[PDB]
Amino acid sequence: AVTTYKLVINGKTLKGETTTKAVDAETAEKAFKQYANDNGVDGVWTYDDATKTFTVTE
Amino acid sequence: NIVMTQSPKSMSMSVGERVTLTCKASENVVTYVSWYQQKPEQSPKLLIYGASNRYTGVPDRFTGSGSATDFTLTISSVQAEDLADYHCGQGNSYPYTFGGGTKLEIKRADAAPTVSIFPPSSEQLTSGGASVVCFLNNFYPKDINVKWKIDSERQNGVLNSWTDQDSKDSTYSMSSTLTLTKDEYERHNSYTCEATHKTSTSPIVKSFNRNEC
Amino acid sequence: DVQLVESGGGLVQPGGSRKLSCAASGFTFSSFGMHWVRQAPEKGLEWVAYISSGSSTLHYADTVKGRFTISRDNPKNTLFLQMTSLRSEDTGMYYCARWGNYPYYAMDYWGQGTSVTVSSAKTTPPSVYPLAPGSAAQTNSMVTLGCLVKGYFPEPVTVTWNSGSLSSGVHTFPAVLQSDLYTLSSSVTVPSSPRPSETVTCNVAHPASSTKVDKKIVPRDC
Repeated sequence: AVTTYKLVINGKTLKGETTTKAVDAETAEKAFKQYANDNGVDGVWTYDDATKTFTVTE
Repeated sequence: NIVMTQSPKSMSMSVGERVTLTCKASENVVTYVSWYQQKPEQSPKLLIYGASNRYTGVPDRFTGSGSATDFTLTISSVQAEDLADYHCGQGNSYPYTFGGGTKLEIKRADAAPTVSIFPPSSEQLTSGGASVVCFLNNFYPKDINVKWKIDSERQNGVLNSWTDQDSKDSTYSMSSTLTLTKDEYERHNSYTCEATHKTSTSPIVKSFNRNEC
Repeated sequence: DVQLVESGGGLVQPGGSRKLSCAASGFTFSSFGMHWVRQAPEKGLEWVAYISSGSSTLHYADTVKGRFTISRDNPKNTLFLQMTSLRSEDTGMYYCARWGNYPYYAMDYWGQGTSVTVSSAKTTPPSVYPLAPGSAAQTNSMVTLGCLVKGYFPEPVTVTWNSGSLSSGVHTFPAVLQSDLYTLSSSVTVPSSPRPSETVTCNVAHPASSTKVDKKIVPRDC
């Protein structure tokens, strides 16, 4: 139980959500940016702190 | 601790034929032996309870019998429905034990495959990997050989997979996956999938020379 | 109607601890003894615990006693299993089955199962890749599209096509491991009309990382 972030992703093709447990929120998108990379997601990276969620939109 | 011993263990039967399954308790369980059916990955369903009662939705083709130590399940007419595993349990006394399961494979007419190859995804490449895939579907006999010849030369970084029999139309399917790097797949160009099956003398063969548009 | 559904599974560390649950509905929870029954990658069922209707009487399999504790909240109808020394061999598919009343002295009703994996490995979600045919008249009348679900661990992953409105010619191929990461495929073959016309979406779930992602499959249109 370290700190669980979530990535909602609405790309052109891949719409959905994944998750990760991290230290820093800053940590969270470093692996998220990687996860989006691997899946071919490229876009606008916003972020909600009350909800601990990164968004990746195309 | 009662020990439930299931035999044969595996058996293949053409449809409309009879089959018999044996359950053996280590010591008396009177009639407290039930049989469950677990169709290709589904959880188990109750099938026979007591040693001889049919449960909700089992046709009189199924018949269970047995007494203290020896139980048997008789499919009088094997069918495509019946494709599954049959586990047997005794609920006489704790610990409650199951037998090992008996797999029932449907024997049937040979059927040649449908081979499709699919080239790596733009997305796949974005990350620097290239995974080439070929789907050989709905055959019968599960014996098949896929050969991956690169330009028109062959490998080893394949990874194959096989299905359980389709339950309706008693066939199998397969998927071989060739995964090279970006800069590997790259420095190469025609990509083939070759497959002989005893329905064909002549390998079945899947194509594709990289036309990247 | 009797429906049973367990939750709480995922990856655990050897030596660890987890709590499975089972929601009973459409039947009078509390008139029945409940059971836990798990199943490994090879085997058949293995019984784990029993709890009498009122929690007064419980029974354990030798393997799991001193470590697992069965419980139940009749009031809000759910059965439970507190596991506590996870060893690699506690790795199975866990189900909750209902005992049943005479004549049925059989595992009446079964849940769907909740898988639990005990391992040191880190949880890795999957990379979903389309398998587009795109431009090669490939038919009988049928086109064959798929999805590639590579790089995950643990198991399982669940592929459905169009939130399942395509039970049509679906084929999911079991996962093979490469290096602590499984990779599995899923095909569906549709007629010619629809490949592009109609969207074909593969749904992918990976509970351990709670990934639920849809990958629209579009002609790789050159």
